[PDB]
Amino acid sequence: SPLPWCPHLVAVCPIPAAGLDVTQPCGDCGTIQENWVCLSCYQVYCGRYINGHMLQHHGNSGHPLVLSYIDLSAWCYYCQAYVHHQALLDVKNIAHQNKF
Ligand SMILES: COc1nc2ccccc2nc1CCC(=O)O
Ligand SMILES: [Zn+2]
Ligand SMILES: [Zn+2]
Ligand SMILES: [Zn+2]
Repeated sequence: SPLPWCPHLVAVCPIPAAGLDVTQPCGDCGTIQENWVCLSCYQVYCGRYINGHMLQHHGNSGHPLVLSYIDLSAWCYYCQAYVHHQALLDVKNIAHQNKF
């Protein structure tokens, strides 16, 4: 199971009123594959198995927590773990409505 809390949930920012687009491509390479959205600034970048742009974004922003547009899991780069908590329910559900 994921961690039930982490000390970076404080950095999760309010969801844009535009909502989320789970088909949004990577902001850097344009791939449609394995994208994640950053839960601090809501930019979308690809996962480590494509071109690793979300990991790069973490490195040059320090933003902690990212949501997968594949399965709606949330990863913390600092804790190196999946996290789930009530603070993540609204953004997961917006993503779920857009995806399914
Ligand atoms: C299981 O998810 C990850 N494990 C990682 C391990 C080491 C380094 C980065 C990692 N990033 C993710 C998920 C987000 C991503 O793919 O960028
Ligand atoms: Zn990319
Ligand atoms: Zn960010
Ligand atoms: Zn964390």
